[PDB]
Amino acid sequence: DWPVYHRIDGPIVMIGFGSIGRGTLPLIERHFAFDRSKLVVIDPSDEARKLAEARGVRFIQQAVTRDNYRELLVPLLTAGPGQGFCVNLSVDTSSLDIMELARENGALYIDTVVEPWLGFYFDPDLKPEARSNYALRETVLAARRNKPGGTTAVSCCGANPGMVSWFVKQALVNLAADLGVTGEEPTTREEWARLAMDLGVKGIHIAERDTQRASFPKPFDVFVNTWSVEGFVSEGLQPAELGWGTFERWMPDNARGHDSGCGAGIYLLQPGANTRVRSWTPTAMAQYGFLVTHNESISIADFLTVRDAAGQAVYRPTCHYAYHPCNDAVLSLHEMFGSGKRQSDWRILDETEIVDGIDELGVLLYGHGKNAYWYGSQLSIEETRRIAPDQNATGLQVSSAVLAGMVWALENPNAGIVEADDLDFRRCLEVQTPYLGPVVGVYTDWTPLAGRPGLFPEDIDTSDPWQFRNVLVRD
Amino acid sequence: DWPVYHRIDGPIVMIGFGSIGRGTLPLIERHFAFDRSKLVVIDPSDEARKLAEARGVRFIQQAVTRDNYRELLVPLLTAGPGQGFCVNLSVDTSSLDIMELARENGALYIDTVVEPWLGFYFDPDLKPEARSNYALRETVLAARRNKPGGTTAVSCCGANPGMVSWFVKQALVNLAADLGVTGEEPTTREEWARLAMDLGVKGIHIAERDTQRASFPKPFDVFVNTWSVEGFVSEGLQPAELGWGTFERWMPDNARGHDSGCGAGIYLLQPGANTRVRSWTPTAMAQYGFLVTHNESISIADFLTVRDAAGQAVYRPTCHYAYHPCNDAVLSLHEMFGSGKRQSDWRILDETEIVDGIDELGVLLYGHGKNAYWYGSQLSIEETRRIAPDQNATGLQVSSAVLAGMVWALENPNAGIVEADDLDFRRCLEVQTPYLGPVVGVYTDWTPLAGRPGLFPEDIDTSDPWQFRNVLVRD
Ligand SMILES: NC(=O)c1ccc[n+]([C@@H]2O[C@H](COP(=O)([O-])OP(=O)(O)OC[C@H]3O[C@@H](n4cnc5c(N)ncnc54)[C@H](O)[C@@H]3O)[C@@H](O)[C@H]2O)c1
Ligand SMILES: NC(=O)c1ccc[n+]([C@@H]2O[C@H](COP(=O)([O-])OP(=O)(O)OC[C@H]3O[C@@H](n4cnc5c(N)ncnc54)[C@H](O)[C@@H]3O)[C@@H](O)[C@H]2O)c1
Repeated sequence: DWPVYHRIDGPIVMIGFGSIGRGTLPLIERHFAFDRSKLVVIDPSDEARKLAEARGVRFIQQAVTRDNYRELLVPLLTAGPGQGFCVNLSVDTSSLDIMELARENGALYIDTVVEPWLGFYFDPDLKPEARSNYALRETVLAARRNKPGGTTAVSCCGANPGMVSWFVKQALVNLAADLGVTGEEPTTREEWARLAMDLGVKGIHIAERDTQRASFPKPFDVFVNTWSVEGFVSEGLQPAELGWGTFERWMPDNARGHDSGCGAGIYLLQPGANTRVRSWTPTAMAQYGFLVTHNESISIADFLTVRDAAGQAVYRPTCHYAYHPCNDAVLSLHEMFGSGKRQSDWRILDETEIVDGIDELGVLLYGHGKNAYWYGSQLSIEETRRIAPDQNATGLQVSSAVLAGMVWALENPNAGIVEADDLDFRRCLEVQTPYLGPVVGVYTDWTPLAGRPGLFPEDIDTSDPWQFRNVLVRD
Repeated sequence: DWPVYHRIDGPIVMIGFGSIGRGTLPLIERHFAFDRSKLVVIDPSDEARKLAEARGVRFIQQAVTRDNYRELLVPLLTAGPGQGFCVNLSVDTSSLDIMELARENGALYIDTVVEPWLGFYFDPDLKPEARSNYALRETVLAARRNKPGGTTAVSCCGANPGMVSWFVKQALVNLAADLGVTGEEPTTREEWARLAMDLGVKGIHIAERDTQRASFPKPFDVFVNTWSVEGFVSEGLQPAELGWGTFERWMPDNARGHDSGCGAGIYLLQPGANTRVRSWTPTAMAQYGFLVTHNESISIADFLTVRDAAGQAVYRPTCHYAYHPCNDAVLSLHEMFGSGKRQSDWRILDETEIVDGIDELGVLLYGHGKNAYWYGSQLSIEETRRIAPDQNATGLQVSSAVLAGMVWALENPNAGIVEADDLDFRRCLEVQTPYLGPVVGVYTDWTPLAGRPGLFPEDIDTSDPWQFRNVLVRD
């Protein structure tokens, strides 16, 4: 039967019971020992309340806000007898503030995004840089510098960000092995960064193709997705953003850097969900992805940075999302951007509504001697239904990653604020893999210059096919 | 009963029997008196042959080519006893050469596109300008100058190009009434151009939204459309192209004009089916259209050009397509452009396969005192099935326009080479209207600057919402 990894000796407070909370709850119940009355879900939605009631779990129907979060969460997380676990799977709440509160009170913490308090993403007085995931991530890095060590809090540990950081490490090990390079696997950040440098990894796409399809066609004026519509649209309207590689020799006129922080990022002055990049996955082959900002675009590039003695970056990979969401989401973006406003309504596809498909999610490492290598999960909806309830394939990759991070945090409970890049990738993948379906590594000879130039002039760099100049879709 | 407009006494030579030929044949049989044995259908495909054989119509299984067209077509066109009618609904054939051959032999002629001989659309030695619909149309204008008058040949008389020219005239009449502009209805090209100028029509979109949906979801690696896949992809890979208004104050860096010809056009050095424009239809409301090149973008702008005594253009409207095809076609374009190559397979949706939807096809006249006015057809698939066989709503708008043009040609058989803009629009609409479903005029206060500027800096012209600078979507 299913492994029970650890006892949780305190309250389990799940903030948010949307598509990810609904998929994560059964995994927590399955894989951890605790008295049932220890678990409580907090979500303002009536829909969520009804589902929670049907699942027999405690539910508090309340929005967590800047004004109530201390009064609500401190008693809940400290109810005892020992250390609780805040499992934050919400929108509209501050990851930073909730994380800090959990830490101050000795509770473990995990989330899947650096979310801000409601109001931030559309605040007209914020400059684009301030709305970037680079800037949100810097608040977490600052919190870590301010209070090193202490109770473990895991930032951005879903499928992506999250699992994909573990895939990058496995992909690097595999690339080395496939070249006949043997020996000790890297242990330290610096060693991982040098492995990427030494292997000639110029950049990495988080290369995803969701092929899940519903039993009904996309309704007019309804945004359809396989996970948070609100969350997808919010990140989609943030600036396009990427970890920026040392090999790059061109950026768009509307690209901008940052004065401060880890140094690994640029952003573009346009919304990422209306920015296209040329990319590739094994099932899609060549496809457009949307250049939607993601925490790991920065965190992976930062993690794999090699600096010289003076502290100057001398190697860093480009890293960004290249997302092809489900067909109905593609249509939803075309509708939304074409209308200039959010649809009147939205819906998230339930497993009962999905007729077939997979969430093909992996990392595409390029520029090395074998050109490009994609490593990741090809989890299908049919396998999903066999192995975990109340979610689709998109959901299960995320919920199983939260499970893995929770196991890691319980096993390493004094590690301080950590990113997915800081965790033991082998342990995390050991926990997660039973929920990932086929996990495969595939080489390809495809590059962004395949078939180009066509019959129109274009600005391309034929000396270096994977340059962002060639990847970015431009007029 | 259905009106039988005229007897056709000579051969009826239908070149091509794909979606439009299949929809047009039954209308020809319905609306003209003739011995069925005088029909002949020419198409290279087995699929077409079996359909023709099922209708008990003479069929010749040949591709018409530059090498064979004279020897193949002349005996068919001249078989007698009376004047024949060449109904050209093909791909890969020269409209110009076939039209000239028909005229040389006294046969009436109609088509729905200025098609070139196979090889043109992908010829790598052609400069972009030479690949343009403007250039193709100029070959037709030159033929007309070289041989004025004579046997009628109707160029580009489908739904669009074709019908939409008649809609422009009706829309101008309606606007004049609604704006209280006095004067008699124009009866010459010069008078129509002056009316458009006097009404302050800055430009016109051919504003189309196809909402037809099939009973099966879009297959991976299959291009799906409601009419010619080959034809749509060919025009989609031609340069984006538009009739260019005198009111425009800006064009993109990759726009180009023409050194010769009617003077009415520009094109962009990028493919039209991967070029988006902000537009509007009554059912879509605000939407993206694709800026796919079309004959009428040039012909309507040219028709409505006012020149001074010296012959310099002092007024001309912008005119271009703003096409939102069916959702499966939108996905097909994303797939094709994302892959960098045509899909392995394609299919045209049959009425038996379509579950619901309309082809909302009209003209959006903007810049006048009531902002914007859309006039056109909202034909549904359900109405289509009630009134005509063997076609979907897209096909019926086209086949019924061909019918109208054929009636007009029989009633005006010595009018020379004519475009849809040259035909008597009321007679054509009188014939066509029974097949158009609801035909309506709708005003809107929408403009391309609605909601702008938003979250990011944009390169807009706030002085005039309808400038192309505001309409064109930048990547
Ligand atoms: N890293 C990844 O791989 C990954 C993947 C998917 C989702 N996510 C993130 O996880 C979060 C949840 O995604 P989802 O698909 O479950 O979203 P969802 O939209 O399905 O659910 C969000 C839930 O948050 C609740 N909520 C709203 N305001 C709240 C508040 N003030 N307090 C508490 N709850 C509140 C809503 O009622 C809703 O049930 C989102 O932030 C999303 O961006 C991360
Ligand atoms: N103006 C408009 O509104 C409008 C609308 C739709 C289509 N069209 C045009 O009408 C034409 C027909 O469209 P469709 O949807 O019927 O296309 P289709 O692709 O369904 O059919 C094209 C037919 O042409 C035949 N063909 C190919 N090569 C040939 C040759 N050398 N000689 C004779 N026949 C040949 C094919 O075998 C096929 O049956 C296309 O050129 C298209 O661009 C115009």
